[PDB]
Amino acid sequence: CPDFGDWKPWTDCLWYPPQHMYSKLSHACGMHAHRNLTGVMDLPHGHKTPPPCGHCSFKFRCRRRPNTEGCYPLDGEVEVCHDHSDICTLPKLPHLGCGYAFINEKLKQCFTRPDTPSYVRLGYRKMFESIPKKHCIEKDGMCKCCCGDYEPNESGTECIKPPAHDCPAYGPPSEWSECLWFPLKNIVSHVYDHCHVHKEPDGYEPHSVAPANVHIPEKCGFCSFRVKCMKRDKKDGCFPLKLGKKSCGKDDCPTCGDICTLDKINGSCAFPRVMKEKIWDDFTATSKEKHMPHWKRDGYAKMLMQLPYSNCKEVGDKCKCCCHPYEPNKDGTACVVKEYCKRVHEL
Ligand SMILES: *[C@@H]1O[C@H](CO)[C@@H](O)[C@H](O)[C@H]1NC(C)=O
Ligand SMILES: *[C@@H]1O[C@H](CO)[C@@H](O)[C@H](O)[C@H]1NC(C)=O
Ligand SMILES: [Ca+2]
Repeated sequence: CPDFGDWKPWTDCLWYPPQHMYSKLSHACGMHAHRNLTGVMDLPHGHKTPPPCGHCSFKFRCRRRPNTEGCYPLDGEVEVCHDHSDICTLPKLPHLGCGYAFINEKLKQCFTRPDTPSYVRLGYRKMFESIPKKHCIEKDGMCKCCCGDYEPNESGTECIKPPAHDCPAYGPPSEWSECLWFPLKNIVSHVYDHCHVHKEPDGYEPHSVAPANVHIPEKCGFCSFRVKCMKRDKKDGCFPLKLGKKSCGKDDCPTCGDICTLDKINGSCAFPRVMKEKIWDDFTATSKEKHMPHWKRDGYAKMLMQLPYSNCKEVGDKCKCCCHPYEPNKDGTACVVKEYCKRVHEL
């Protein structure tokens, strides 16, 4: 590939809300901010965004080259603004609790489509990973958060810099798995097998919150997905397994890209969301029962974010469903990419 044209000017120290930070990042690369991220990962209704805090604010700069096959067009650099060092105080998120470290998976999954080119996926991954990583603890019904090399002290009153965790090196990534499908226990078993890991006796495992014998149709809705594993040895402060996902479509199995048709439950198509809420409520409660430190909670939660997340339209007597980053089209006949996930040229 050709080398980048290098650097446009550094931004000011950047901050939230997400739409505003995305706008400044996009302008920094010399591009219009065409996505509307409002409502995708905002704070719960009624909560003001606090001022720059936690070593979480940062400057950004960008460089550009032509978008060629195999040559991602953009390249970024991040410099943390450590002047804004007071600990962040944030509300608990519905179902996720102090989930600020892994909510970004919703946006990363925009580039997990079967038709996302590998070089595109890797280019956006580099961007996402450069954002300062959040480390949160819960104190008296609120979240106390610091980013990057800083973590909350035990009392959640200050951001401190622990000794470097010096995590062991990852081994080679696996290949993609085959397309995985429900029931959930089969998905879980396949992850253990594909990633060559164990159910730690103290560990967490999601259990089906589905009724006794609900009908599971053939793979559909871009809901079936492949996984790719990167694994490192255990070490305190270091979660050992990182998972990537890639949805399956019509070139992966013949029904995989067709909309899902399900029966209604209790006269509605809400049951997928209800089940998702239950799984997260149970995980969040388990993370506290088992006294999980933030790095371990976050590691499990990032994997749990990879489960299929459905949106359904009720059409006649049936539910027509697709999984993120897809949603049903207007008449419930096909699956389409959510607008804020579309590639820039598809917008
Ligand atoms: C952006 O999305 C939010 C929520 O979906 C909506 O309330 C808002 O009006 C949208 N803005 C534009 C300019 O489309
Ligand atoms: C259906 O309704 C019953 C009682 O109203 C409730 O217990 C159940 O969780 C609902 N959904 C399913 C899938 O059973
Ligand atoms: Ca393929």
